[PDB]
Amino acid sequence: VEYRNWSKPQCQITGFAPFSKDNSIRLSAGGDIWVTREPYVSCDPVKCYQFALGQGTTLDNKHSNDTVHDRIPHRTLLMNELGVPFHLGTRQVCIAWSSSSCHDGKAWLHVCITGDDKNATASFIYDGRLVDSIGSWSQNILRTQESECVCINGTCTVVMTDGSASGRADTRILFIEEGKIVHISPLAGSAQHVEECSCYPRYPGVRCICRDNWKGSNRPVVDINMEDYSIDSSYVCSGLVGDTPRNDDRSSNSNCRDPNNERGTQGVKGWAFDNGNDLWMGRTISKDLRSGYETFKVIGGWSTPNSKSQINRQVIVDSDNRSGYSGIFSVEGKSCINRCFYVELIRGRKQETRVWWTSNSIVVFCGTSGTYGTGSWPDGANINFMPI
Ligand SMILES: *[C@@H]1O[C@H](CO)[C@@H](O[C@@H]2O[C@H](CO)[C@@H](O[C@@H]3O[C@H](CO[C@H]4O[C@H](CO)[C@@H](O)[C@H](O)[C@@H]4O)[C@@H](O)[C@H](O[C@H]4O[C@H](CO)[C@@H](O)[C@H](O)[C@@H]4O)[C@@H]3O)[C@H](O)[C@H]2NC(C)=O)[C@H](O)[C@H]1NC(C)=O
Ligand SMILES: CC(=O)N[C@H]1[C@H]([C@H](O)[C@H](O)CO)O[C@@H](P(=O)(O)O)C[C@@H]1O
Ligand SMILES: *[C@@H]1O[C@H](CO)[C@@H](O)[C@H](O)[C@H]1NC(C)=O
Ligand SMILES: *[C@@H]1O[C@H](CO)[C@@H](O)[C@H](O)[C@H]1NC(C)=O
Ligand SMILES: *[C@@H]1O[C@H](CO)[C@@H](O)[C@H](O)[C@H]1NC(C)=O
Ligand SMILES: [Ca+2]
Repeated sequence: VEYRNWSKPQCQITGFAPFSKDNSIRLSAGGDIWVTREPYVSCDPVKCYQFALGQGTTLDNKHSNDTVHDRIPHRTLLMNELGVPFHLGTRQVCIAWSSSSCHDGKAWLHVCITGDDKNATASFIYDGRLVDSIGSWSQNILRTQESECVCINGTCTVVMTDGSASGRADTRILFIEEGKIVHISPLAGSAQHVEECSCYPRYPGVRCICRDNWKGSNRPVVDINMEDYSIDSSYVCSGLVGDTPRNDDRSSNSNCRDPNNERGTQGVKGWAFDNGNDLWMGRTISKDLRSGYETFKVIGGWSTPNSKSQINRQVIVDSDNRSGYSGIFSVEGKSCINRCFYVELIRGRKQETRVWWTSNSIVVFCGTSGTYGTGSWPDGANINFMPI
């Protein structure tokens, strides 16, 4: 078994085609299904798995009540083959209320974080064994990607951050080999805030589109040099803009260099990826809430500041249904490396007050160079049938 080096062109894509859906919440009304949030997907070189951070309880369980909280000692990282729902036979891989996993070609890496907010700890579990750990460096909630990491030639990269949510913070990029931290680089370039990065290979580098929870509704970009460990950061050029809350396609901007300061506070994990000068991206259909989800191509949205020439749009979830986080994952084809994405469909507490829990389902698409149609694929549950 050789290490993944991901050195193949990026497949030319025309849009994305449906790929998987787990119908988690619908099943929960008549089955024992894990309560989860912040899910994601990653594939080794043979099959794809679906991860999620559970809430140490099933839905039809009094313990689900008040699962709106993001960090309790009972959250663990669940892992199943893509498509099999989180039922009782699912393996809890580690203790973690924030995580990230990737396969380097020979084994899985799982960075798991738990602990007190002011003094959390992250364990780096590789190939089944705990190989290394690190502690909070800014005593204020050590957090990471919430999506897949990436490895080239045996070296994996995971961007992490400790600090303020809506304030300056400390973002570093750990370089890990076989579970062992072999280098740590600090964020450089012009990105103000970096959280929940959605990274992907780009031989010989890795590129990420993250979340700015402080001053920007445009998304930050983090470029990682696997060779010398140098970092660089910017914001995506597109004037279309992918964070939530955001401005309005009409009155929204991005200069490629700084937080646009337009409805900058708060956000949502998301993705985007480059294609020559164009950019592929997705985002909630609403600008205020996490409702609906669409994807499209912004002609010259990677290279030219403020571009808004959109085309090839697809609605994944209609504007009347809930969505949530979302991220990207790469799969190696025979001749090129393709890009896919999943989208979390949060249901429950916060927006929906009939029930007392909070959970999610998922729907996942992959790029295609072929043809495709139209549709919409939401969570699907009826809050009125649900327990609680
Ligand atoms: C964030 O998380 C880290 C890692 O857990 C915490 O650091 C550890 O803190 C504990 C508690 O202080 C350390 O364990 C204790 O070590 C003491 C000795 O260290 C001092 O004294 C020696 C004397 O030779 C010096 O060499 C050394 O430099 C220190 O000055 C022990 O005395 C402690 O035992 C006593 O206290 C405990 C309660 O604290 C009692 O219950 C015991 O009965 C006993 O009386 C204890 O063993 C530990 O070593 C630290 N880690 C490391 C790597 O050093 C942080 O405290 C935490 N931060 C926050 C904000 O929560
Ligand atoms: C480690 C951690 O707490 N992650 C949480 C993250 C942070 O709150 C923001 O990243 C602020 O920095 O966001 C929430 P969200 O529902 O969007 O509010 C879900 C995550 O559990
Ligand atoms: C990438 O890996 C394959 C085998 O895994 C090898 O044939 C190819 O030459 C490698 N390319 C680089 C740039 O390492
Ligand atoms: C859920 O918890 C709250 C307080 O923790 C309580 O008031 C409420 O009645 C609970 N409801 C159910 C249905 O468990
Ligand atoms: C991966 O390995 C090949 C073969 O050893 C090497 O030439 C290539 O540059 C490596 N790539 C990176 C990004 O280290
Ligand atoms: Ca923001």
